[PDB]
This record gives sequence, structure tokens and C-alpha cells, in this order.
Amino acid sequence: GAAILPDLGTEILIPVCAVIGIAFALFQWLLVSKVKLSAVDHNVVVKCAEIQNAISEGATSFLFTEYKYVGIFMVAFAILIFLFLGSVEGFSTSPQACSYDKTKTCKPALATAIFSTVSFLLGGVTSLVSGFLGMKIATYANARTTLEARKGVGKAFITAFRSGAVMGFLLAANGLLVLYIAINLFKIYYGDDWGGLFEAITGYGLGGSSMALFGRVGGGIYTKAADVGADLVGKVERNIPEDDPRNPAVIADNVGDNVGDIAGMGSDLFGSYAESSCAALVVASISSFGLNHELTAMLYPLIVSSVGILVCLLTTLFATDFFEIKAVKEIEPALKKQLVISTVLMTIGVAVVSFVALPTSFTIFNFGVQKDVKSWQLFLCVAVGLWAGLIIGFVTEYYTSNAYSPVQDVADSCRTGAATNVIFGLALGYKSVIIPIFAIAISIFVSFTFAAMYGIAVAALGMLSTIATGLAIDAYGPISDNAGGIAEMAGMSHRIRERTDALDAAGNTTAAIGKGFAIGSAALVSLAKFGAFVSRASITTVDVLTPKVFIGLIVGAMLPYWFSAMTMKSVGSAALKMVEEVRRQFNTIPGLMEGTAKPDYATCVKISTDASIKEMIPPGALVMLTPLVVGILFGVETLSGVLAGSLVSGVQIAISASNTGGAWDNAKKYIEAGASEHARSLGPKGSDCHKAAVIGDTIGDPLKDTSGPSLNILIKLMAVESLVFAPFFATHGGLLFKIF
Amino acid sequence: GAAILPDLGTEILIPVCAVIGIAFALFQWLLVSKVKLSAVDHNVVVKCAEIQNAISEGATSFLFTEYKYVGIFMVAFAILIFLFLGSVEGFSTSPQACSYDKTKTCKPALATAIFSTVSFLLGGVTSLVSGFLGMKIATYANARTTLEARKGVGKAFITAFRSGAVMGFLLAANGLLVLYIAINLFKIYYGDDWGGLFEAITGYGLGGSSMALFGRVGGGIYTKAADVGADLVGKVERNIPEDDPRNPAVIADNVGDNVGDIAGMGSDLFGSYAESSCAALVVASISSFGLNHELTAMLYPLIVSSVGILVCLLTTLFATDFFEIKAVKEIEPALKKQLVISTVLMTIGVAVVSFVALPTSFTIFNFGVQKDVKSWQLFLCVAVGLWAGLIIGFVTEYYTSNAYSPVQDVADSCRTGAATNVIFGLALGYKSVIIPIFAIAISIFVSFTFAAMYGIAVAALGMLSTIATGLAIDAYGPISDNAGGIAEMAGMSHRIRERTDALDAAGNTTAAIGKGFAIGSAALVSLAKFGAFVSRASITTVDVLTPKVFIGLIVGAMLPYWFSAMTMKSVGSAALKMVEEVRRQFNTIPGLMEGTAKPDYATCVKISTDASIKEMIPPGALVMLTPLVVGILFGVETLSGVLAGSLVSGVQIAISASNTGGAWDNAKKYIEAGASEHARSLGPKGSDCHKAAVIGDTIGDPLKDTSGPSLNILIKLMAVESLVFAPFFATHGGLLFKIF
Ligand SMILES: [K+]
Ligand SMILES: [K+]
Ligand SMILES: [Mg+2]
Ligand SMILES: [Mg+2]
Ligand SMILES: [Mg+2]
Ligand SMILES: [Mg+2]
Ligand SMILES: [Mg+2]
Ligand SMILES: [Mg+2]
Ligand SMILES: [Mg+2]
Ligand SMILES: [Mg+2]
Ligand SMILES: [Mg+2]
Ligand SMILES: [Mg+2]
Repeated sequence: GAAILPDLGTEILIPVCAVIGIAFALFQWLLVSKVKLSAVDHNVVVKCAEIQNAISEGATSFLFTEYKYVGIFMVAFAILIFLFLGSVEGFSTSPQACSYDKTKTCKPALATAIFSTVSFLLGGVTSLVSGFLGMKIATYANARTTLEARKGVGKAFITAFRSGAVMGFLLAANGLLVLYIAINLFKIYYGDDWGGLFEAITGYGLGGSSMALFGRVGGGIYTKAADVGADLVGKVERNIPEDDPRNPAVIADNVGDNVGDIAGMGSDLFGSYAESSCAALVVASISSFGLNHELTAMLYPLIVSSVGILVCLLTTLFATDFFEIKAVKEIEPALKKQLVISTVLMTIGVAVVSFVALPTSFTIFNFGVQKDVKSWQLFLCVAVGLWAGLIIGFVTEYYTSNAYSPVQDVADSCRTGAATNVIFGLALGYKSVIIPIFAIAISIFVSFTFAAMYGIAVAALGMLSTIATGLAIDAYGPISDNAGGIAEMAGMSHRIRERTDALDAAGNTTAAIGKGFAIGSAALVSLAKFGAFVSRASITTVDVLTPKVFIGLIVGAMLPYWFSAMTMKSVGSAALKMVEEVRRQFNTIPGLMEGTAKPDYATCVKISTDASIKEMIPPGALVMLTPLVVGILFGVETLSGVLAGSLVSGVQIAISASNTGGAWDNAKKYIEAGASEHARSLGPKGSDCHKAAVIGDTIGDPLKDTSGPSLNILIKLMAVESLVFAPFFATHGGLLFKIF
Repeated sequence: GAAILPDLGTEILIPVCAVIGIAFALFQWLLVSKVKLSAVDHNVVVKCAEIQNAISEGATSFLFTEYKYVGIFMVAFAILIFLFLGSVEGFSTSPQACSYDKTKTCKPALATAIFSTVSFLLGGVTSLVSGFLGMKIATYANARTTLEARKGVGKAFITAFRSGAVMGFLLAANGLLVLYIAINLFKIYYGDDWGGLFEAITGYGLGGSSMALFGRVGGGIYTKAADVGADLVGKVERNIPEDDPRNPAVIADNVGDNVGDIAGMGSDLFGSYAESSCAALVVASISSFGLNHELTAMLYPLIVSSVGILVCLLTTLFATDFFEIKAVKEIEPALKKQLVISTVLMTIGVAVVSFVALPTSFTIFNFGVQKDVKSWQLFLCVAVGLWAGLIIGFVTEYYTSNAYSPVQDVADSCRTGAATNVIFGLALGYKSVIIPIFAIAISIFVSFTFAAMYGIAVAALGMLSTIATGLAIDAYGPISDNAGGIAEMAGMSHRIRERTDALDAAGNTTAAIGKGFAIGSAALVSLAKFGAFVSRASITTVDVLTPKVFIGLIVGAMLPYWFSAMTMKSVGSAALKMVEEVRRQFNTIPGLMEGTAKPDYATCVKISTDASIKEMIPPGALVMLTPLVVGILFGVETLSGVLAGSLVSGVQIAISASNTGGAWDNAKKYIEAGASEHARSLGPKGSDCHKAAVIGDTIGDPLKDTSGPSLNILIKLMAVESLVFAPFFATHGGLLFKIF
């Protein structure tokens, strides 16, 4: 029945660990505030602050524009949720029997329609705040990482990493806390109807991933229109340094790192956290924990997260205080040791939590039957997910870091042109999918066998128990991107840019690694949500060999490709506008190409703003309308196949897009760095080889930064949407099969 | 119930229609031999036949080397079949209970292990023969297409199309006649055990696709290494023309067209035909047709194929006689009309066949249950697949022909370089999969609903009911591509090359449509085989939400990407060697660029021959070993997942690769033609736009001619293989689930 750790204990521990998380985050922002600068060498400090202000102004300006739209959609959609969910029992206010225990009476479905809408609003608002806070810290840390670079890599590393850790700890504690609050608040109303309490809390992950979808796509098109434009004309055509202040797209480019790579990624990861936690919660609510009203075991996923924070705080110190970087070859293994330490520390942490938060025996809902599960079996569920991440990390690294042969052979293929560079890169990413799929598959088999959907939901959360650390090394990247962006823009020494370029390359690998973690955990959470949807829809069997299910499967597998076609073409078209505008300024503003005259940055901000804001609508629509269109016309059996098909298919293309993109970026950085005979013999910057790498890198730009990373939101989003609307689809769905 | 057509009337009709087709082929070959030439204006006539022979020698050279390896593998594999299938019943020689009716007695399992092996070898040999024959007629008419180009486009077209029709009718009429002989020879032994007759006959399909796998990959690696290397040093670096006899890779390049695009393509479609016929047969054999021993209706697939030949013969006469081409703008429509005509006649053809060769009611095996099916519903099954092919073709043409916006917009994007070209192309291909997947899915729903697995199989055959026309227009492409390369190597007038390039661009679109049909029917056949596998393996339900099935599903979905990574990196590495070699000759043989000295052609053929033969092995291994590894270690449930996932996932990347690839080619052709204001504004040849387009085209080379077209084989092979080994798997597989 009960576990060692009493209910009230859990009620204290959880928000305590959140608060500690926010305290840590603020203490770090404080230490970062020690690096001083203003716009009132002395000049080089002033030039940094004026550039940093351009970016900060530019990124706050876009997010307000984007969130204004997204926020309107969020309201429209909350109405739908209410209407559709309320329409099931014809908006009755009368209680009915608990579908999980006919002897008992539950709160009316109308209530759950209402609280669903509230938890959705919470989830979406929290997702937006995650993006916004992430940008605010990144637009603050960027130039301070520039100034500290004067003292060498190791000092710049610290302000970039301390800052990344600001975002990670803020995001993780805030999401943990909101969920915690929402639960207790709702419980005031639901009392003993824990089934309906947690059914309403599922809106939270729906809100999270909904807003994230637009955040990622909008911020993604914005930033990559800029990037591909600046780089092509600036580097391939006009033969000037990357991020040169003469280049009119340079401000949009660096703003982009903050509205895409940081704000978009911030929200994306919030959704991953929200859904996984919520998937664990719903399965539990109709399992022995929820049925016996055992709060501690019921909140087991929240306790794992609480301990994850503490664990991640301790891990952070190893990079923050117990180790100084002195050479550039030490930067990555620092970042990589962050992963290894937290994984190892969390394993202990999780065994402890498994030991004191669970009863040694209990039951997990398994498609209508209470399965007998043991607490050590549950430990292995979260542990197999946790370690699957680390594996994915190691392998992604091997495939995206220019310290290894795969990428160096990609760089080396530039010797015969761009075409070979592109062929090697594509082949690289395809190859990269293999071990992660295997890690995902193993992870699924173990956790599925032990505790059905709950095991899988808990595996996903295992993969994100170290989410604070994971976020820091991820947010470290774009900060190091801006930092060398400001260095070049402020005409600082070549020795500064050399350091930032080592940081930036390190952030390239961790960018792909975090992408791997998002794909992996999104496959786990999707599979949990899918299987939960099936029960909720009163489906008896998802049988691949029925006509309804199979058409669902093959069409669902096509969706990720449809989505990719849209996002790619969007960037490809906006980048074409950027290139024309950049050329126009170079060819018609006298004095520009010789640094005597100033470029018009605002036009490039205006081109990327107009395209991202407009073009984030159709792919947002495909993802959000699909569950609804399919659920209503074809019904829940066809929807089942669609959920399965987009998972097994989306995952393949997300992984290879992100890795191919990463491999091209770092292949380029390798040539740029000339830190070996081989690398030098490919250089120098401007050579035919370097220009092949730049082409490859720019094709990879929208792959790894718009399509690739958003595809994991597609997969995990369609599953919560389906699970949430399942009562409506079960009852009013499959019209086409009814009219005929 | 029996049909209006008597069994004897069917035993006659089939080989008669075969022989007609074989006659019509022999006729067309002779008519083409009217064009006279030999290696003994007229100065140019002897330079052509000098080149043709260099091509024919080297093509025949490679196929022998390739087939040596393939035949060995074939003999080895035929043993595994005997051994595995033999060990089901412990190698007993006594009869046993029928697998589809315990109340009845069948022929011994060991007898079927033998006939399975005999049919496999039949299929393997008929497959290699299909590739080799196609190579002959191709390497025979290529120079004859060059020479006839001196008298307008419309008269070079004819010899090309006739010669294509030679290969079409030979391959269709022969694969049918070998199957018909095998069925009748086998019937002698099996007597009333029709169930075991057609169970053994399925090895035919396994034979074809097995040997087509290696032909495509090996013949596709060979050809593209050459293609990419030649084009890059030639057109991008040294600014010399495409197919310039100074370029030492032009021979391997033009040999490659016959060795890959012709030989590898003929085996591919044979395997498609064979599997579709067989799948129709194995289901029918345990349905009322085979149970009641009704030979005519039993042989319904072979009857449709027969009428198909006649229809195609009629249809072929339209483009080869009573309709002539004047404008180069008439070529594509002439080919496109071939499809429309044959589809329309064939719809009348199948109506007739359905009317006189079926009973009006019968039963179709439907997972252990005889399902009531009406003749007119079977009519719709083959019809839907027939029309879905036509739909697939038209959509393919829209995204691949430079007569429409998608490809024209892709050419446009060259104005901003190779990077935007590639981004636009990738996005086009992705975009291009939507409608074809909808077509396939609609076929699957309609056919599955009417007649279960039988319908699906009969739909696949419906999509290949006009295989001779389809093969005719498809084989026409590589004949034309060769024809222009001989013109350029003979040094003939540029009046000529603009005619051949018209042919060649038409052939380019055609090749993509061929690719669509192949994938479309592969998807359908794979589903039928998959469904037949499930019954044979005694699986009650393929339930998605079970661990064994899901890991099967996600890992299976990863497979076509693994395969891709191999085939891509292979071409990429061989192309890198090619470029270095061409560079070496140009930089070390004096007078070579000047046209005084002669290049070492034999070295380029040697780089290709080495790469392909060595590198076809692993992708082959992956496809053949997967059913065995999963079937043996994991069991039929998991192998069910792998079959579902690889179909569903593989089809997407198959379609998008072939289309992206075809699009980049035709965009480059658009610019090299200069037949419009827009076109001319991107030229001339040599420009930065033309060069960016060539970058795109050579990246697309391996996507559309190595990976893409082969991926469709991966799907239909793994399915039929699994079906053949089903009894062995069901009995002796699933080991890791038995040890633990
Ligand atoms: K990065
Ligand atoms: K062709
Ligand atoms: Mg860039
Ligand atoms: Mg950037
Ligand atoms: Mg950057
Ligand atoms: Mg970067
Ligand atoms: Mg970039
Ligand atoms: Mg070529
Ligand atoms: Mg060719
Ligand atoms: Mg050619
Ligand atoms: Mg061609
Ligand atoms: Mg080519």
C-alpha cells in the first residue's frame, strides 16, 4: 500500500526542490552579472553593448510578435477543447459512475472538459514563458561571454555554461512547480475522483507542445532565412568574414539564435517534460496508486524530477567550480562529462526514489487488466530510459563532432566539390539513426514488458530526469554562437574569434545531442500516449491487418515528409529573398563593401519576420488538424494507425536531418579552425573546399534547425491531442463509416 | 461455380499470348536491324559503331562479372531454402495433414522444400536473363538511335521506342511463359494438393527479387560513380561538354546506363511481376478456386497478364505507326499517351477477363475464413490498382518534368547557388509523396475490403497489367541517353545533340514514372505477401500495442535508412575516386584537353567495376539476412512488425528520393536546353546557374538510380522471403523468447 516516504513529505519535498532550482538559477544569473558592460579597450566594451542591445531589442521584438499570434491560437483552441469535450455528454452537469469502478460516482464529464481547458491554458502559458525566459538570459549572457573571451576559452566557457544553467534550472523548476500547483488546485475539486483529476491534467502537455510547435517553426524559419542568406552572399560570394558587420543580415542571424535555437528549443523541451510527466500520471490514476489514493507513489514522476534537479545542481559544480578549462580540446569533454556524471548520479538518485516512494508491490493498468508490478521493475523502467539517453548522446557525438572520422571524411569530401560534400552528409545522417533506434527499441521492450504504458511513460521521464543539465549544455551553444557573432561585429582580435569558434563548435555537437534526447524521449512519450488513447477510445485491438488501421499507418508515415516539405520550402524561399536583399545592399550602397558606410539591418529583420510569422501557420495547421480531421471522418481505428505510422516514420527523418545538419556545420568549422595538417590542407577560409563546406552547412541549416527538431514535436503532439479528444472521437467520430 | 472459359481454353490462351508477345518482340528487333552500320556522311557511321562496341563490350563485361557473384549467391541461397524448409517436418518423406485443412492429406513438406528450391532457381535465372536481354537490345539500338537522329526527332524516337518495346514484350511474355510451364510441370506431382503447388511456386517471386536486388545495387553503384565523376570534372571544373570523348569517364558513364538503368531495371520489374502473380496465386489456391480445383479462375492473374500483352501490342502501334512526331514538344505527350491508351483498353480487357474467367460468386480466403466475393468486385480490385498507377504516373510527371512550375522553380533557385537548389529539390521530393501515398492507400482500402489479401495482390497485378508498355517507355530512356552520348563522342553536329537531348529529357520524366509504378505496386505486393506471411506463420493477430510487434515496427522502419546510408556512401566514395582519376588524366596526359592525346577509358571502368561488385554485398546481406535474423531470434510476431514498418517507412524515402533526384536532373536539362526566355536567362551552359544545377543533378544521381529504385526492392523482397520461410520460423524461430 503506502511507501516509506509519507504523503505530506512528498507535498513538501517537491516544491522545496523547485525553489532550490530557482535559487540556484538566480545565484548563477547573479554571478554572471559580475561581468559588467554599458553603451554610455574602453571602446570595445561599448561596441559590444551596442551590438548586444541591437540583438536584445531584435529578439524581444519578434517574440512579442510571435507569441501575440500563438497566444490568439491558444485561446481559440482552448474553446474547441471545451466545446468538443463538453459536447460528449451534451454538457450535462450530472455525475455518473466511475468508469474505473462502477460502484463509485465521479465528477461530471463537463467538469473534466473545463479543467482540461485550464490545464491546457497553463501548459501553453508556461511553454511561452520558458521560451521567453530562455531568450532573456541568452540575450544577457551573449556579450558577457564575448568580454570574458579576452581572458581565454575557459573563462568564456564558464559564463556561457553558467548562463545555460540559468535557463535549465529556471525551466525545470518552473514546469515542475506549475504542474505541482495545478494538481493540488484541481484536487480541491476532484477529491477522490483521481481518474478525472489526471484526465484533466493531460491538457498541460497539450498546451506545452502546442505552443512549442509554433515557437519551433516560427523561430526556426526566422533564424534560418537570415543564416542561409548572410552566409551565402557574405562568405561564398563577397568573400568576407562570417558575421561581418558590413553584412546586413548579421543582426537577424544573431537574433535568430535567440528566437529559434533558444526560445524555440526552450518550449520544445518544456512539452517533452510536460507530456512525459502527464502520461505517467494518467496511467497511474487508474492503477493501484490512483485507485488506493496513495499520493506519494502517485506523484512518483514528480519526485524523480525533484531529485533530478538536485542531482543536476551537484553535477553543474564540476564544470562551474571543480574544473577549469585551459585548452580548446577540453571544452567538449567538459560538456560530455556533464552528461556522464548526471546519468550516474541520477541512477543512484532514482534507486533511492524508487526505494522510498513506491510500495514493493502494486498494480499498473494494462489495457483493462491490473498488471502486477514490483518497485525494482519500475526502477529499471526509468533507468533504461535514463541510460538510453546517454547512449544516444555518445553516438550522436561520434556522428556530429569533428574530433571523429565520420565528420572529418565529410569535410575531406569537399576536396571534390559541394556535390560529394552533400552526398557524404546525407549518407552520414542516415547511418546515424541506427544505434539510437536500437536504444529506443530496447528501451521500449524493457519498459513495456515490465509496466505497460506506465513503464514507457516513466522511461521517457527517465530520459529527461537530468533535464536541467541537458538544457544547460544545449543553451550553452547558441550563447557561444552569439558571443563570436558579437566578437566579429565589434572588430575584436582574431584571437577572440578563435576561442569563441571553439566554444561554438562545442555547442554544435551538444545542439545535436539535445536533439537526440528530444527525439528519443518523444518516441517514448508518444508510444505511452498512443496506448493510453487506445483505452480511452474504447478500442479493443489495434490490428495492423485491418483496412482502417493500415491506411492510417501508411498515411501517418507520410505526414513527417509533408511537414518537412513545408518547412524546407519556407526557409528555401525566405533565404532567396534574403540573398537578393543582401546582394542589393552590397551592389547599391556606396561605401558598404569598404566599411565606410552602414548597412540596413532592419530590412533583413523584416524579411525573416514576415516569413516566419506567415509560414508557421500551415505546418502548425497540418499537425493540429490531423487528429481532428482523421478522428471525425475516419474514426479512432484509423487514427491509431496514423499515430503509429508517424512515430515509426517521423523518428527516422528527425534523427537523420538533425545529424546531417550538424555534420555539415562542424565539417565547416573543422576547415575554418585549421587545427591539424589535414584541416589546414583543406583551408584556408575562402578556398574552394571551404566554400563546399559552407554550401553543405547551409543546406543543413533548415534540416537541423527547422524540419529536424520540429518533427519530434509533431510526433509527441498528435498523441496528446488524440488522447485528449478521445472521448469525442469514440462517440462522435468516424462519420464516413456511418453515413455509409 | 465454373467460368464461361473452359480450362482447356485457358491452357491454350496463355502460352499463345506469350508467343504472340515473343513474336512481336522478334518482329520489332528485326525492323530495328534495318538500320545498318559496322566498324569497317559515312566516316561518322564507322566512328559510331566503334563507340557502340566499346560500350557493348564493357556492358557485357560487367554483367558477367556481376552475375558470376549473383549466381553463386543464388546457388548458396537455394540450399538454405531446401535445408530450412526441409527441417520443418524433420525431413520426413511421408505425407501429413494439410496446413489449411487438417481433415485432408497433403504432399510431404520435404517435397515442397524441393519445389520451392526449384522455383527459386527458376526465378533467379529468369531474372538475370531479363537484365541481360535488356542490356543486349539497349546496347544494340543505342547507336541506331544516334544515326536515325539525322532524320528528325520523330524517326530517332521510333527506333528508341521500338527497341524499348522489344525489351518490354520480351520480359513480359517470357516471365509469364516460364511461370505457366512451372505451374503445369509442378501440377504433375502435386495432383489435388494445389495448396502445396502454389506454395512451392512462390519461390519464383523470391528468385526474381533476390537477383534483382544485386543487379540494381551493383549496376547502380557502377553507373553513378561514373556519372558523378565525369560530370563534375567535365562540366563543373574543366568547362568541357557533357559526354566529351576527352573525359575518361564517358565510357563507364554510358556503359553504366545499360548496366544499371536497363539491366538492374529489367530484373526489378520482373520481380515485381512475379511476386504479384504469385501472391495472387497462393491466396487463390486456398480459396474456393483452388479448393474446388477450378483451373481457369485459379489462373486469373495469368489471364490478365495475357490480355495485357495483346493490349500493349495494340497500344504500342499507336506511337510506332498511326501517329507521328514533328515537334520536340510532342515527345513527352506521345509517351504519356501510351499509358493512357493501354490503361483505357486494359480496363475493357479486364472487364472481359473478369466476365468470362470467373464465377459470379466465389469465396476468398480471409484469415481462416472463406469470404463471399462477387466477380465484379474482383474487377474493381485489379481496376483500382490499374488506375492508381496512372494517377501515380501523372503526379510523378508534375513534380519531375520541366514543363511545370515545381521543376522550373527548382531551376530558378539556381540563381542563388547550389545550396538553394538542393533545399528546393529536397522539399519538392518530400512534397511529391503526398498524392501517391493517397493513391496507394485508396487502392489498399478498396481492394482489402472486397477480397482481402487476394484483392490487394490482384490490385498489384492490376498496376502491372500493362508491364510491356511500361517497360517499353521506360527502357526508351536509357536508349536515348546512350544515343546522345554516342553523338557527342562521335563528334557529330550540334543539330543532332539537341534532338537526342529532347529524347533524353523525355526519357528522364519517363524514368521517374517507371519509378512510381514500381514503388506503388511494391507497396501493394508487399502488403499481400505480408498478409500471406501472417496466415502461414499461424499468427492470430498482429497487434501493434505488444512489445514484440512494436520493436519489430520501429526497427523495421529504420531499415530503409540503414540501406540508404550504405548505397549513398558507396556512390559517394566511388565518385570521389572517379573525380580524382579524371583530374589525374587531365593534369598528367599532355594534349588530352587539346584533343591530340587519348585517355585511359579502362581505368574508369575499373574504378566502377571494383566499387559496385565489392559494395553491393552489404546492402544485399542486410535485406536477405533480416528476415532470417529476426525470424530465427525474435519470432514471427516481431518479423510481422519489421514487415509493417519497413513497408510504411521505406515507401516514403523511396518516392521522395527518386523524385528529388529526377527533378534536379530535369532542372539542369531545362537550363541546358534554353528553349524559353526563363531557361535562356539561367544559361548559357557554363554559367553559375547551370553549374549550381549540375551540383544538384549529381547529388540526385545516386538518390534516383542507386538508393531510390532499389528501396522498392528491399520492401517486396523482405516480405516474400518471410512468407517462404514462414513454416520454418513458426516452428523453429523465436529463439531468444525460448531460452529465457
Ligand atoms: K549550435
Ligand atoms: K534516363
Ligand atoms: Mg551559418
Ligand atoms: Mg546561427
Ligand atoms: Mg552562428
Ligand atoms: Mg552553430
Ligand atoms: Mg547555421
Ligand atoms: Mg550525367
Ligand atoms: Mg546516365
Ligand atoms: Mg547521359
Ligand atoms: Mg537522363
Ligand atoms: Mg545522371
